[PDB]
Amino acid sequence: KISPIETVPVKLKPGMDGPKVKQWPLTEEKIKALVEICTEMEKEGKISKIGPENPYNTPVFAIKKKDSTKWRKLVDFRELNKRTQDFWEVQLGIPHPAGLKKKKSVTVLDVGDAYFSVPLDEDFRKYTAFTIPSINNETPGIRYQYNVLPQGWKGSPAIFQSSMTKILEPFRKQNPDIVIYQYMDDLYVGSDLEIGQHRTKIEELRQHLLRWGLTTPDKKHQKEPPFLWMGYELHPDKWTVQPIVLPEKDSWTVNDICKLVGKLNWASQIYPGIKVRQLCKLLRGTKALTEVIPLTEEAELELAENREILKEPVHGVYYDPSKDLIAEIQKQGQGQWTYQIYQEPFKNLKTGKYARMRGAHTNDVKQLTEAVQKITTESIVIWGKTPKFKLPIQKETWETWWTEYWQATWIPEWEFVNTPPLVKLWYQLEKEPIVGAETFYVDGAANRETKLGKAGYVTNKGRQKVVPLTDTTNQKTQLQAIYLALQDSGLEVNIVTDSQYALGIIQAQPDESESELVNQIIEQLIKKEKVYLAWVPAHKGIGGNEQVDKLVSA
Amino acid sequence: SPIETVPVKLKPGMDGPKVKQWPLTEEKIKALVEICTEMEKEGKISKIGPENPYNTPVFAIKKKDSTKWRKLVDFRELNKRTQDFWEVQLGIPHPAGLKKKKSVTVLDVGDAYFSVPLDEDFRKYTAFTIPSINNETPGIRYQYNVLPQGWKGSPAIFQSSMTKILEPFRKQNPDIVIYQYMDDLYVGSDLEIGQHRTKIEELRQHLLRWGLTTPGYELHPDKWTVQPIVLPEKDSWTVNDIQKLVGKLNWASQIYPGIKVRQLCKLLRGTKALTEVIPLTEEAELELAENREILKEPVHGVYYDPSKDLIAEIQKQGQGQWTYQIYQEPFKNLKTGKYARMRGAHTNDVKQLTEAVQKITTESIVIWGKTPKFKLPIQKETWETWWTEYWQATWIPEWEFVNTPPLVKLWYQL
DNA sequence: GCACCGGCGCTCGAACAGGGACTGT
DNA sequence: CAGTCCCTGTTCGAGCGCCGG
Ligand SMILES: Cc1cn([C@H]2C[C@H](O)[C@@H](COP(=O)(O)OP(=O)(O)OP(=O)(O)O)O2)c(=O)[nH]c1=O
Ligand SMILES: [Mg+2]
Ligand SMILES: [Mg+2]
Ligand SMILES: [Mg+2]
Ligand SMILES: [Mg+2]
Repeated sequence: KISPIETVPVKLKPGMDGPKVKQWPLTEEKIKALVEICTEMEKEGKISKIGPENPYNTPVFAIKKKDSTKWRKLVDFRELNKRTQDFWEVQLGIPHPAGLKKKKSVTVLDVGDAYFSVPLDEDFRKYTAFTIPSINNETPGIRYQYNVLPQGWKGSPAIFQSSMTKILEPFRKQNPDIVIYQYMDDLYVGSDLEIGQHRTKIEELRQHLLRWGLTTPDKKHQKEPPFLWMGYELHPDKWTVQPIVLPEKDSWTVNDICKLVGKLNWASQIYPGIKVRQLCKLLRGTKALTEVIPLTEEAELELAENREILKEPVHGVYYDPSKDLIAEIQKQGQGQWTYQIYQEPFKNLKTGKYARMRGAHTNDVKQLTEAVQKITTESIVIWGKTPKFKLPIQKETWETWWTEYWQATWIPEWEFVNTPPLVKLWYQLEKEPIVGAETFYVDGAANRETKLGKAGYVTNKGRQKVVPLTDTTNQKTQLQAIYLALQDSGLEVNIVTDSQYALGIIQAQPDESESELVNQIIEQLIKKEKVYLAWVPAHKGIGGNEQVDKLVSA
Repeated sequence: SPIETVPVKLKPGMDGPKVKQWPLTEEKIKALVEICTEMEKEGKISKIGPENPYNTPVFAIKKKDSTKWRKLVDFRELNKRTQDFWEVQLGIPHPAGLKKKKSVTVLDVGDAYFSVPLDEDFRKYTAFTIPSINNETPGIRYQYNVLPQGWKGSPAIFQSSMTKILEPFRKQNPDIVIYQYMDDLYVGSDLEIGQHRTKIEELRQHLLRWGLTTPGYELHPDKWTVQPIVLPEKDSWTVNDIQKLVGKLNWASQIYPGIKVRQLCKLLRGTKALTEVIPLTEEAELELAENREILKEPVHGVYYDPSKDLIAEIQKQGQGQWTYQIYQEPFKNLKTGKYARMRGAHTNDVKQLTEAVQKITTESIVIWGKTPKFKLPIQKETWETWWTEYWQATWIPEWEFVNTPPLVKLWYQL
């Protein structure tokens, strides 16, 4: 059975012809195993034998399936894919079980031989020609082209999903209360009907699908509470992820740290507390995927800490739209955040992690804000709404931030949760200059050809200091001079610079940075009581600034 | 509905829009599904497959004095891609008169496009996709059959018919100006506040009469006016005061080249403490007031250039105040201005930003007949996340984001 | 001696921008 | 004064992995 659904008209990119690429020699195991697949499809009319009138050829191969025994015929259309028209991908995302609502009866079905049950545009079938070589290569092997949707072509998923939607459109009209989560050929059909009456619609749905060419073999989850759908295990009350085995090995390659972070990230979905930043640091400095990398100390601690979160069963409850949505955030380490979306106290829906280091010089607030956004965005995707937030920041800290910042900022409806480590502003520069504090005029230059430089200050009281610098830049020197003015000063200072760059960094009140120089200038500002920073135009006659400019010139 | 459609081209060198559909809230996906199921039954839009490689995002907004949702499409891209069609081939003339008017009412005449059919060879370019809450099903793709609301090419094609409908009203009201910008119709008069309102009422009737529905509000052009850069007036000046002043002046000199700072810098000789009071000299006092004089009379040599793009920078001043500047080539401003907090709305910096954006754009349409490219004082993600919650316009302007700290407490403030 | 599409993470490099110096007629 | 170099900061897409089919 092949679907009687109308074909999606396909075209090749203007001016280009189809593929004339040769078939590569394969394994005897695979060739023998591919003749069976091709004989089954010919008698079923899925592929068609072609004579000398088809100049096209593309290589085929086969991969083993997830539960073995049976093979999967693949075609390397990397070439046709190039010559084929662009599509518009109709799959917009992956459905999340935290988004599923509590149903009285569920049955998840999979449609066997999916793509090999949907027609291919009669005109386009020519370029999908392939060749199965013989057992020992005698004369020509059997040719064959496709009459159905091939596994490995750019157009195939989008066409299938679209073809699956037109197939389930009539059944849904007649059954509006039935929720059919369709992802490719995997249909999670769930209803509020009684078990006997549910099982009947499923047989109506099954028969409906078979009239359409789509078979459902007896490897369809009936009423088995541990339902394996989308890499999850769904129980009627709660859901969990499928077994996640994190591999233990003595020597690690870079390909392995990629595999571990990816696994860890997948598991961040519901295991709260996952940290990857230090493990991710091992992917830094490009290098080969085959090359061995030593696991550093701070990364050994993290993998051990993550191993501890993983040997414990955790579940997430399903969604209740009559109850509202709550999201809560915690600070992990530096630049790392964890959140969890729930509706009731210990009953989580989904958990998460935000670890992106956007910018060279940020702060906790700035980071909490982009964390809030990451959630809001993905919450709208799963539940179609924004949640109420429980955030580790004071209403007054936030208020001082937004009213004083130059960018427009906003966080939705939120409440202050007193769970340390709290998010706060570690300093606040003065609006007006401090009376009874020493005034430090600072500048610092550098020669771009010798990479050397000087940095210093001059004060109102007569104090002075310049320092030589090794492999500096013009910007680093101006930053060095703020650092100096801060070391050699009291609890209350007044620093006046001619650098936009530097002042700009500091005005944004950073509490972390990628630059060590900037990190210690922060450490200093926290140690102060009152600091007033100001700016002045460079080569003007500003007495104070002019004096330091001369000093740093040699 | 069938007659004769206009052949619409795309410039040979540019490809149609291919934009990803961003996530939508449940309250508005439901709204879009209903509007789309209606619009399909009526025959305005049609269902298409994935063989159409194009997309343009859709969403919904809720207008002021409306509880009904409106289907908005972000055609910004297709507009850029069909500008020869709407600016060159079928331009819509801009009158310099409505700037000089007393009151201007805006009318949403966008409803009229749904009667006129779109060229077959172009319907493909107007494709969009409704998402599904928690990705239950793949997105449902559609495309326009009629003229779309949001495309700058719709009013261009409708010009033919729009001018016919408007001629008998203009023949007997030659004093009234009507400009058409997208789904809207700007109607201005030098009449009384009450008599304006009724002429608008007659106009509504006139259109409703010609088959077009149109389901203090109105703008007052001459009540906006350009606000200057101003220097503070202190009784006694400190070292810090003079330095901040010298800063302002130094950047201001990039606009007005005649501003001198010399004698103010002469008062700042030697390393003084920031809070030490410096009295003003005879020549310093003359340069102060003389500089203030140059900031009293605006910059000469500011001419609009209809080929060049309009640019606008906004500054958040805090406490609900927001300043803007519109220029074409830097330091050469065409218009500058403030933006005060509206009475009754809750304080949200983004609502205020979006509101400000919309105001400035409307002013830019009314004054130049084009929309500006905005240099927004907000981080990208922050905006992309909440702007559609506060949007009430039928058009959407171009924008980019910028992070630039206020070094000299912005020339614009107090 | 190995296919496709989607979502997410993470890092890298390309491309680009703005400021301050430099240089140069 | 103007191009021009460098620094520094961005944004985009590429590439790899994870998961799904
Ligand atoms: C996992 C996978 C899926 N697919 C597409 C094509 C398949 O027709 C479709 C469904 O995959 P599966 O349902 O996993 O395979 P299938 O339906 O063809 O056959 P069966 O049920 O007998 O396992 O997903 C690929 O193209 N490649 C892959 O590696
Ligand atoms: Mg299957
Ligand atoms: Mg399947
Ligand atoms: Mg200097
Ligand atoms: Mg210098």
